Order: sequence, then C-alpha cells, then structure tokens
Amino acid sequence: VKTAETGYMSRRLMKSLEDLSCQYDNTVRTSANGIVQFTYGGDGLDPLEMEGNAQPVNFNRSWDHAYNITFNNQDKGLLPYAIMETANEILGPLEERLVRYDNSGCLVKREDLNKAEYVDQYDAERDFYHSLREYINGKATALANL
Amino acid sequence: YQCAMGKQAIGAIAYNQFKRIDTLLYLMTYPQQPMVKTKTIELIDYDKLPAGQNATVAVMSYSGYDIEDALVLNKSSIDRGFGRCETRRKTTTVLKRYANHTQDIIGGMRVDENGDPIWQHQSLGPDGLGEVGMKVQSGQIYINKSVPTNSAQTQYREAPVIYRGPEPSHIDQVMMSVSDNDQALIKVLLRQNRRPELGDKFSSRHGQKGVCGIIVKQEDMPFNDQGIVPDIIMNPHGFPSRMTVGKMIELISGKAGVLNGTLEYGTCFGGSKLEDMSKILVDQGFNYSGKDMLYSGITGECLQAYIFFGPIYYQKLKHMVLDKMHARARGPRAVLTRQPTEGRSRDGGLRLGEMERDCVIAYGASQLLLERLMISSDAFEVDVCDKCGL
Amino acid sequence: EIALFKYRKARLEPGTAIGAIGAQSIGEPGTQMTLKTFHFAGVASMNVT
Amino acid sequence: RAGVTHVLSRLSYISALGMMTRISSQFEKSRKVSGPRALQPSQFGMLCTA
Amino acid sequence: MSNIVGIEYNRVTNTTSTDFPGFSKDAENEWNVEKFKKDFEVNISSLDAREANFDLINIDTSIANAFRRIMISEVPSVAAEYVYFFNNTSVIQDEVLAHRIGLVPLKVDPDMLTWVDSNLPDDEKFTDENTIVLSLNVKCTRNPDAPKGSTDPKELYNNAHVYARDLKFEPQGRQSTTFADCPVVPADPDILLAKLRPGQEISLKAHCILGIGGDHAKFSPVSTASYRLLPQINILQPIKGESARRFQKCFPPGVIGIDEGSDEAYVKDARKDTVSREVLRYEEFADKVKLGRVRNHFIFNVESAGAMTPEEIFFKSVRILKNKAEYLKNCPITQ
Amino acid sequence: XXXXXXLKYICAECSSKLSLSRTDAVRCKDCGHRILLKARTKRLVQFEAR
Amino acid sequence: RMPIMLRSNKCILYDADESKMAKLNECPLDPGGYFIVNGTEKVILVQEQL
Amino acid sequence: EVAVPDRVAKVLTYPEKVTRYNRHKLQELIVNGPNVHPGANYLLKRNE
Amino acid sequence: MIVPVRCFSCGKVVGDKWESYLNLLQEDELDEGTALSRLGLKRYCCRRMILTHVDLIEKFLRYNPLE
Amino acid sequence: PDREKIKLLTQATSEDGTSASFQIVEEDHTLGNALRYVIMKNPDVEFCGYSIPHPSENLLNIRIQTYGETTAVDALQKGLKDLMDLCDVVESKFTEKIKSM
Amino acid sequence: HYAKIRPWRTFRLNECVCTPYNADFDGDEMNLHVPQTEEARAEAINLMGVKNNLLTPKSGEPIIAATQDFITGSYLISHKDSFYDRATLTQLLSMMSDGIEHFDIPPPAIMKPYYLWTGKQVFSLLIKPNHNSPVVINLDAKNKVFVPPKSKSLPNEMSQNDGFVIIRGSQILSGVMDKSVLGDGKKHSVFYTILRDYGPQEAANAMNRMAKLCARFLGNRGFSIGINDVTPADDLKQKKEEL
RNA sequence: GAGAGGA
Ligand SMILES: CCC[C@@H](C)[C@H]1CC[C@H]2[C@@H]3[C@H](O)C[C@@H]4C[C@H](O)CC[C@]4(C)[C@H]3C[C@H](O)[C@]12C
Ligand SMILES: [Mg+2]
Ligand SMILES: [Zn+2]
Ligand SMILES: [Zn+2]
Ligand SMILES: [Zn+2]
Repeated sequence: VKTAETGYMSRRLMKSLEDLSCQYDNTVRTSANGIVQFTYGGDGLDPLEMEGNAQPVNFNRSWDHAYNITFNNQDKGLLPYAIMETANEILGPLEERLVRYDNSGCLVKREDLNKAEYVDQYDAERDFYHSLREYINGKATALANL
Repeated sequence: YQCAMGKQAIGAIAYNQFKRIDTLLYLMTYPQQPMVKTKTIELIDYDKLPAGQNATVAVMSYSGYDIEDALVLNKSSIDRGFGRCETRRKTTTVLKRYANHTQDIIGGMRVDENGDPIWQHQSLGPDGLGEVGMKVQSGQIYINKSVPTNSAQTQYREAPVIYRGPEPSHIDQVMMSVSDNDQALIKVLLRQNRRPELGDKFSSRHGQKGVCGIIVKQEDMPFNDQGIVPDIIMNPHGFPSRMTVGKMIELISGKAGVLNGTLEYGTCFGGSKLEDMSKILVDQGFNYSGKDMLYSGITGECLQAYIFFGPIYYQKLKHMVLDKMHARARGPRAVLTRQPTEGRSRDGGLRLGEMERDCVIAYGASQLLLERLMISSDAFEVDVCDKCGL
Repeated sequence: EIALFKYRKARLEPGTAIGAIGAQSIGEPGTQMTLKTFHFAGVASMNVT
Repeated sequence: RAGVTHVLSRLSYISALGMMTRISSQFEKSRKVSGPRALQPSQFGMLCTA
Repeated sequence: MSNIVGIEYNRVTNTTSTDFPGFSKDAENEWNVEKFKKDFEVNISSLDAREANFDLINIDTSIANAFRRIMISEVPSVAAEYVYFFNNTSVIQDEVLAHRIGLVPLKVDPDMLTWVDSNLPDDEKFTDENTIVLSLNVKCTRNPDAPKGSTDPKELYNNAHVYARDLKFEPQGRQSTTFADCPVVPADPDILLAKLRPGQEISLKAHCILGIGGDHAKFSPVSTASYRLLPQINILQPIKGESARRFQKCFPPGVIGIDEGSDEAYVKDARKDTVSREVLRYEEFADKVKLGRVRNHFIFNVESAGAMTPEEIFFKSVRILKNKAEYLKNCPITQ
Repeated sequence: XXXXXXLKYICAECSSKLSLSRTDAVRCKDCGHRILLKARTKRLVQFEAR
Repeated sequence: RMPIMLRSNKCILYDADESKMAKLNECPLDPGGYFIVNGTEKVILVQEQL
Repeated sequence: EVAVPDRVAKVLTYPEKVTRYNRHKLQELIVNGPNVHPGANYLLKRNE
Repeated sequence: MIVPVRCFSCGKVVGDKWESYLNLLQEDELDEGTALSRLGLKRYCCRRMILTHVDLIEKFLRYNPLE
Repeated sequence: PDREKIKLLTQATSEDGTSASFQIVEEDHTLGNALRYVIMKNPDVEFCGYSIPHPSENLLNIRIQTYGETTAVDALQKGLKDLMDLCDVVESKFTEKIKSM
Repeated sequence: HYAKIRPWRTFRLNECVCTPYNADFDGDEMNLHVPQTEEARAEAINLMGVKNNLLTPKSGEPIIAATQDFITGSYLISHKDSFYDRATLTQLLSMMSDGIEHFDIPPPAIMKPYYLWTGKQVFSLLIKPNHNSPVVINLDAKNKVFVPPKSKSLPNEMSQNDGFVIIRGSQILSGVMDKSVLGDGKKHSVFYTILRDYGPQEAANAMNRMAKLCARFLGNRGFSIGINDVTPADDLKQKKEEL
C-alpha cells in the first residue's frame, strides 16, 4: 500500500527538479537560466564528499593521519606559539584573498566587517578557516597547559 | 510466503499426468514424501503426490556463494538425480475446412539428394507429424502444415510449425483426432528433461526461497564421521532475522524420525515434541541438538563449530533460469513507433523507462542518454524545412 | 594541507545534475518510510502525522 | 462481472487444490483502504489466517 | 594441544597442524624421511569383499584428505555413458531410464580398458579395447496361469520388472578373449531398473566407457570414502559410584564400563564412540571428563560399489597422488 | 576396433494398432473412439547417461 | 447442453472407485468442482459480497 | 565487474571500428566466427 | 517414479533394496526402522532415500495406453 | 614435455626468485593442500599458500616465498620430491601391511 | 560494470555491490545494457562506474561495503580468541589474495610459547599487504555494541569487549571488525577511509581482498545456527514466568 | 484483450 504512493511521489519530485545544474559561476540554475540558488546549500559543498557532521574535514581523523604519516622519533616538537605562527602563516594568506566588498562595491572599513549587513559568498570559507584556526589553537593550548 | 510459493513447487500432479496433454506441466522425476508430515497433508493426500525431496541440509556458511538467500547445491547428488525435473508443453494445430471446400494438408517430408530428409525435416516423419521419441532443435519442423492460398488446391502456402527453443526437447506424444464439427486437430506434446542448473529457485517450506548460488563437487564438501555430505548447504543468516524456529525443529524432528525409521508430525499447535526427538537423537549417538561435528572437505580438518546437520524437505520451484534468460541485439520492431517489441516470445529489448532515465540524468551522462534513448532505440533521418518547421 | 585539499575537493563540481540528486535523495527514503506511530514528544493525546 | 472463471492451475497438486476453495473480494483495487485487506479476528476458523 | 583437538560444549579447539619448523623458536619437525618412515603406521581392521576399515597413524590431515578426495573423484571407473534406444514403450521417459542405467555400477575391473578420445567421430571413437557394449531387451506379456486377480504383479504379468541383471554383455573382437574369465556384470544385480505392464518393451544398447569420479557421480568407485579422528576420552578425577552409571549412559554402550568390584568408570574402547559431547551437557562432569580427538590418527572406512576391492582403491589413490606429484615435477617451469 | 553403434497409430481406448489411408477416416476400428496416438518411432534414438 | 461440473450428481465420476476412474483416464485424487469447456479446465471462484 | 553468460555474450555484440591498432584482433575474431565466443557476428564494410 | 538407484548424499546403491524392504514390511512384519537397519542402511541418507519414497509408478501403470 | 601444466607468474615473482607464484592447470585442493603441507615443512620457506581463483576454471595459484638462500622454484621442486617420498612411504607400508594381514 | 564471461546462465555480481541494487538472490532478475559508442561507454565507465559510486549521494555515507556473512567472517577472524601459526596465516593471506600479492609477514604477536599471530594482524595485512602499497590508514571508530570501560577516566580502547577500533599506520591496534567498521552507513569505516585517502582503486582492492578472504574462511572455519542457539536456559523459563 | 504467479 505504500510502494505505489512512494513511486508516484518520487516521479513528481523528479519532474519538478529535473533540470537544475550547478553552473560554472557556482549558482544552481534551472533550464530557463532563472537562478534559484546563488550558492548550493549556502556553501557550495557537495554532500557526497563531506567527511563530518555538516563539516567537510573531520578534524580529528585528519589530524591523526597527519600525525602518523609524519612521525619521526628524532624531531624537535615546536612550542605552541610556533605552531600558531605556522597556522597563521599558512592560513591567512588565503583569508587575505577574500575582502568582503560592500553591496555598493566599496570595501568595508575593518570596523563593520561583522555588521551582519555585509555578508555574502565566501563567508563559509572564512568560517571554515576560523574553525581550522580554532582547532589548531585548541591543540596548542592543550600542549601549553601540559 | 510458504503458502504463496507452495503452489508453484514442481512435483507430481496426478496419476494420469502422463496421459495428459496440458499447456505447461512441470514434473519431478523422483518426488519424495516429506519427513516431517502434518495431520493436514494426510487428509489432502499430499503424501501421495508430493512436490519435493528430503535434502540433507547442513546449515553453515560455505564457499561464500550463499550470502543473500543463495544456496550451495551439491554436485554428485544432482548427477545421481536430485531436483531433476521435466517440462511438458503442448502445441495444437487445427486443420480448418474453409468455406471454399478447401482443407489444410499436413503433407511434408521433403528429401534432398541421395534420399534422406533435409535438416529442417530431419525429425518430421513420413506423415508430416513429428516422430514420437525423436529430438527437435531450433528449426526442426514437427508439424508440416500447409494452407491454401485461395482460402478467400494446388497452390499450398507452407506454414509449418517450428520448434523455436533455446535447448533441444523431445516429442513424446502426438494425438490426432477431430472435434464435433469434424475438423482435424493435432496436439503434439514436447518433453524437456531439465537438470538443476545454477540459478534455479529452491524453496524450503518455510518461506526461505533461494537460488542455486553454486554447484560444488562432493569432495569439496563437509563430511561427518560416517562420510555423509550435504545435498544443500543453506546459509545460517536466513534464521536470525526471520525467526524460522519451525525450520530448526523440522530438521531435528526429521533427523530423529529417519534415524528411528518413522515419519514425524509437524502440525499446528502440537506435533512431535522436541524432547522426544532429542532423546531419539541422543540414543543413536548423535548430539541432542542435531549439531554434528563435521570435517572440512578442502582442508580435511575439523570445523571449529558444530554444524546443524539433518534432512530438510526442500522443494524445487518452477522459476527456472532456462526460461528467464533473454537477450536482444537486433530483431523485430513495433510497426507503429519502430521500437523493439516488449515480450520474450518476441525478441525484444528491455525497457529503460522514466526512472532509469532519471537515474542516468542524476549521473549527468548526456552522451550515454542520447545513445540509449535515440541511437540504440529508434533513430530516424528526417528532413525539416528551415522556413516552416515541418 | 590535508584540510585545504579536502575542502577544495569537497565543492559541488560545475555541471552536476544537482536537481536529480536532490529529488532522488528526498524521494527514495520515502520508499522505506514504513508507518511508525508517533506522538508529539510525550503527549499521547496529541496525535501527529 | 468479469473474471468469474479462472483457468485451473496445474503446477503441483496443492496448487490445483488451493485454486479450488478460493475466495475473491468484491473490491476492485482498494488502493489505500487498509480495511478489507486486514486480518479480521472474526475469521478465526472460517478463513485461512495465513 | 600437542596432537590433540579438544571437543568443548560450544566449539572445537586446536584443529590446525602445527608440525612445521617456524612454529617455535626450536625449529623442529622439519621434513625428512626415515623419521616419517618409522612414525607412520597402518592397522588394518576388518576387511571385507566390499569394505575396508584401515587406521592410518601419524600423518597430517592434508595427506589423508588428499587420499580421500582422490579416492572419491580421481580413481577411474567404468559406467554407462551413452545409451541407444531401439524401442521404449514403458511409462518411464527415455532420459530417465538412461540415467538409471548410467548410475548402475558394473563389476568390470578397470585397466582392462583405455581412455576414450573425445576428438574422434562416433563411427570410430569407440573400439573393442575402449568401450564395453551392454544389451538390454525385455518384453512384458501377461501370465496365462490362474491365480487370484488383483494380486501382486509378479505372478500376474510375466517379466513385469526389469532389473539391472537384465543388462547383457556382448564382446567385440579381442573382448571375446580378454573378458572370457570375467564377463562384465552389474555389481548389484537386484537394482530395480524399471517396471512395465504387458504390451511394453525396453530394447537398448549402452556403450559403457571409462570415466573419472569428478566428471560424474556414476563414475565414483566407492559409495563413500571417509575418515574420522580417533576419539579420546580422559576420565580424570575418577567417577566411581552410582554416578558412574549415569556417566555410562551418555556414551554409546560399548565405549566405557564400570570396573567389577571397584565400581569405577573406565574407558573400554574409544573406537566405538561417536562424539555427541553428551557428558558436556550435565555440568556435573565439568572436571570429571575431558573429550578430544587424535588429530593425526584417522580410521578410514572405504566401501566399494562392487567394481574393485577397497584396498586396491586406496592403493590406486596413493599411486595417483604420487603420479600427480611426479608429473608436476617433470612438467617444465614455464614463465 | 570399432563398435558399430548402429506409420502406425494406436487407439486411445482399444489400444490397437491402426493404419489410416489418405482420406478414409480418423476414428478407430475395433471401437468408435475418435482419439489416436502416433506410435513411437522405429528409428534409433541416442541418450547420454550423463 | 449444460456443462457439467466435475464430480457432481450428473458427472459420471460421481461414485467411481479406482477402477471406473482408471478406465476413464481420471486421477482418483483430482479435486473436481471445475468445468471442462473448450477442453479447458475453468473453475468458478467463490465470490464474496456484502 | 559482472559475470555474463557466454550464451548472451555471443548475441550482445559491440561495434568496434578497425583502427590499425586492433585490425589483427578484429580479423582474428572474424576468423573465429559467430559460434566460438571470442568471435564476431556481423561485418559492415566502409562503403557498403 | 521408482526408487533412486543411488542415495544422493553418500552414493550407496539403494535401488536394489526397495523390493526387499517391502517384503520386510509385508511378510515378517517388522517396524520400518528395524527393516531399514537390517538392510545395511546405516547412514540416515540411505534411510530417508527408502523410507520417504512414494512408489508413484504403481499408480502411473494403471493408465497404460497399450492394455 | 608439457609447458602448460606449470607456469611461473612473472608479475608476482621478484628478482632472483626467493618469492614466486605458480599457476597450475587442471588441479584443485587435492594436490594444493598436500603441496602446501610439504613445502611449509621446509626450514627455508617463509610463506606458502595455494588458492583456486575461480571454480569455473581449472587453476591453482600456489605462492612460495623463501628467504635469501633457496629460490622458490627449488623450494617447489623439493616439495614435490618430498611429496613423492611421502607417497612412496605410505604405499610401501600399506603394501606390506596388507600382504602380512 | 566491466564484463566477464562465465559458463552459467545468471548475471553474477559480487555481493558487496548488492546493497545499491537492493538485490536479493531469491529469484531476482536484472537488466544489462551494452552501450554502442565510445562516448556512451566512456561516460558510463567514468561517471556510472562502481568504483566511483561507493558513496550514496543522499548522505555521502558508504553504501558498497561488506554485506551479511562478510561481517561475520571479519568478526570471527578478528575475535580476540583468534591465534594463527605461520602456516595458517600464510594460507589465509593466499586466500584473501589469489596467490599473487607479495606479503611482508610482520613479527608475531605472541613469541615465546609459540609463534602466533592475531586476526587483527591478518586484517592489517589485508589493508597493507606490502611495503609498496600506500594504504596507511589512521582511524578511530566505535562498533555497534560498545561497552565502556570500568573507569570513566579510561579511554575507549580499554572497553570491556573489543568495542572501540583503533587503527594506526594501517595496523589494527585494537578493536574488532564490525558493521560500523567494514559495513555501510558510517563515514568512519575502513573502506571509506581507504577510498577518501587513496582513490577508489585502493578501496576496491581492499574490498575484493576481504570478500575473497571471507568466501573461504567461513567454509574452512565453520559457523552454524542450531536449536541450542535459540533454546532458553533452564532458570530463564522460571524467571520469565515470574515476571 | 484480461487471470495469475514473480522480484
Ligand atoms: C596401477 C594399478 C594396478 C593395480 C591393478 C594393482 C597394482 C598394485 C596392486 C596392489 C599392490 O600389489 C599391493 C596390494 C597387494 C595385495 O596382495 C592386494 C591388494 C594390493 C593393494 C594390490 C591391488 C592391485 O592388484 C594393485 C593396485
Ligand atoms: Mg529478492
Ligand atoms: Zn517549408
Ligand atoms: Zn478403438
Ligand atoms: Zn547414503
């Protein structure tokens, strides 16, 4: 009694969303070139290749993999400040690449960056970079507290 | 599920099953009375015309070819005759008398050089009706029927009946008679002896339907202290999620009854108690739970777990792979839309419908979609006017 | 490096038939949604669908 | 009324016996109505409950 | 544990070989003859015309299982392969009757024939030294006596049953001399081949050839060739008293006994015991009994279908394994 | 070497052999039975005992 | 001519015991209750109604 | 991978075009014919 | 139809014993178990080959078309 | 001479032997298990194992990995010779036992 | 799929890939199409390929993985009671492969009484059978039946049962194989990690090795369900009746 | 055309 109803529902659901494509400007669009979404899901991340709960990196397992792949017995463990400096010199050159232009095309004056009225694309990337920095800061803080 | 699939279990049909010309009969060569009977089956005479055989089942994960409901049939038991079946199919022919006082002549049996019949008539006989006991193949006319071209007598268009089958079958009955209106009627029965090939469906009288996953030799099979090898090795994973404890009790009751030389009763709300069967099983020197300790047939050492071992009444179902294999490259196409036909009696393709094309769309495969739904299905070179698009 | 690689890899590649993927992802689980009787978080009287 | 008579099934003996003593519901399809397709306790001993 | 495999109530432990170097720091048990020559032993128990029960001692499971497998489906035998029907009016379909005839064992000793070459046409594929021709010709007619009606169809119909002994044997050429002393006959002449009522005839001719067991079950020489590890029972913490009788009710009768006067349970003979681990169910014999099997002490029970003596079959199995190893050794190691 | 290897109808009721000439009848002769079965071929038929 | 249900008060198989049935090529264990129309075994299924 | 019967792998033909890399293989398949499995069913000439 | 010549699981030739088995049930009426054991059928595969067998050919032969 | 029964798979085989895989046609566990038992008894054999890749094919891939002393081919040859010796010992013992009876 | 030719009449496919199709082997049937152009064939094998579709698109969780009896074989191998000598270990390693992969035998877990390996060691060899295979997996997972350790302060490795699975450097340091480790539906599986870190080919190779291993280990080991596996204990009857 | 398996 449920098979037929589920089949009909799937058929019509597919008939609705039949022609939606992620265009090369990173906008989901329909056949008539009417933009339905400006970025898929707000982040442009395909769920097929996400490795965590609503995050794409699974920080703990990736950190363990990096630890094990590059573990030599005679290596000088850096101080936590050195770890943070490495994180900020690898992450932050990428953060500079995103500038958060205003809706009028001008640049935000560094005092109203988080004014909640100037958010746009590349916000997900900034949040991801901040999460990476926070995770590395947590590891360094654990080392310092030890 | 057992009530559903017990109707489609091949076996004895009637005492006159050999004097009968039906459209499609499935018969069992060596049907066997069930070990664990029921008070109902004595009343409906199911122990006199059974459909199944008592297979020595060993419930054990073996060979890997029995993962999901798949079975492991035992070669050297199929050879001795186990699941051997027969398919009888009738072909009728009416020699109608047309209103123009013209009949249909079954004259045939052409001869090539140096006498002898031609290959297509090699199994036809002098009278145009296939010789009883011969073998026919693709081609091999066995009813050489001719029909007048002036039905609306010399001009006889030949319209023979051709055996169009994938495997040879034998002619075992040819009946010629007339109906009330005095018109000739010929019924030819073709028998085909079938072997339990890989891919045939076997049921277990408990809803444990399965396919013959693999056929392995006798020596590559577990054996007990007495050298018994199982005929069927059913996977143990069919039980824990379907809760067919009745099947385990059937195995124990059957083993105990056959060791005691009697037929045990499995009937609803009663039947042979498990305690008596276990007492009989331990009296003969077997384990109280029916779990013997086997030797691996390929390494020759003990199996580190005792194996549920005993006779289970397994019935072979009619859904055989020989009748279901079907492939097409090119052939008949529909007259209207010029697309391949649908059935199997007509060599036709497999329909790739809306769900399948949506699945292809999901992958984002455009050239494959174009090839499947246009190039390999129906392509037409049309001439469209560039001014008025007609 | 691993985090950045797995992030730049985990972007919806252009040309993806995301509409069909979404429609199937929302319809196929419906084919397995056997009717289970539920209530509104501990309120037996308040029946829900 | 259509489909009153059925060709007797000849696969096993139990198939031909079970085609006899068979009952057909008057409902055509009963698409979503889970009433006539349920196992009413009132049929205990009257109809095969399996 | 040390050439013993324990039988527990829920499992079987220590079923592996562990008789090779590298199993321990002291790399002992390295292969060498003149040490296996003396340890190995054969104790031939009751040997009959169609059965042999010989115990093999101090061989690992691999070799014994290889012998068993070769015995079942490597030792050649002679059975009907092609059946030609001249007339079959019996109710049995022709293919079924041909299968029944093919399954019938033949008391023709192999090595008196040669392998048939499949690469030849049927007109000259079968020779006199290659195949054996068996004829059957049975015609059923009524019995013009005056017995009671509706009685058994043996004194009412003449030749109403067709047995396997109805298979005749006509030699061709040299077969008139080689098979003069021992004409080929069904090893079991009472096999009910077919049944038939008056007016029915079965007339056929079968070209029985030489085949291998792995090809078809009709070519297997033995009914079943098996073995089993010798059972072993350790009665520790003696169980003397009335409880001993209970301890006796588990094992088969001729397995353990109660010592006269001492009224103490003792092992009589473990060879008669089938390991049903019954004592492992009562939990009052948790430490009073320890079951097991001797991992390298098999007791083969070979029984033939009638073609040849079982000891000849086992000898052929050993020779076939040796021939296989030798031929593999002679075969060049190509890349 | 070598090893050689190498129109009648029956009434369904009277079980008697018949020979029907062209355009005479289709019934039996001993009785009036109208059903005839073709006799088995006299030609050799080969079956593998496999 | 009214078709006769198998093993009814009008059928010849009514009260036939293992010899009449054998002479008529009829299986003793056959259920009956079905008609033979155009040489086909057609059974009128029991119809349930309100 | 999926296993296919040779009874249907001999009707499910694939049209391979001669390309001077598989000319020998394709002509060997033609020599084999439509009965032995590693063979061929139909040949379509360039102009015909 | 008739008794299988060979017992599928083991291979024993059980075709010849059938008639003998019937006698052990008709004259000197034993039980089925004792009659089966007296014929040498020790393994239960050969036992179920004979015990659970229907002699259908007896019923089939009542309809011979050459009486 | 029959250069089909035994083949040495080159892809699996390492340089200068000491680890080699062999493909044997028309064989099954019957000889594979006995050969594995005999080879594993050699003091210089580190790895020895057979496997039938697919029951539809008569094949037997047997791999022997020895140490830097005896090549795998010589290990297989000695295993075959020792299997012949074992069969001869069993045959002789059985013959003398049956003759004595 | 890539076609292979076999004598029988049935479309035979590895059971691991039967979770997408929802195949049953109870008598199910399937359709097989053959693309007739190079473009269609290439698009099929590169976009619709099995190796490239190990994850379902609705959630990204793996869906092609160990089915029934493969999880059972893995659990029986990796159960802590398992201890294999050298001959048995080499036979297992030739069973998982086809006598073609060169195996670097690690030092045994137990050395002094005898030389005994462990099922976790043999599965770690299955993951990385050489020093050339690049599959080094670092993973921490938790099975479906995880019993926490006695002390709250203790890590999950010290579980009462095997429980938490710790794999470091492709060595299964602790834990047993399970549906949450080899099966489907979890993003912390061994196959999922192998795929996500080294492409679909290595995951396919590992799954093939596991399937070939478990196709023969259950046959040569024995695993059965009987009436004593479902019968209730003597005191269980009285306790149930009282309750 | 319409009766019924089937997955
Ligand atoms: C290649 C097969 C040849 C076969 C016909 C010959 C060759 C060697 C013969 C055996 C040996 O003599 C040893 C035993 C001697 C006893 O006295 C009788 C039994 C015994 C097993 C013999 C049987 C038979 O006679 C054999 C197998
Ligand atoms: Mg299914
Ligand atoms: Zn125009
Ligand atoms: Zn007549
Ligand atoms: Zn038997």
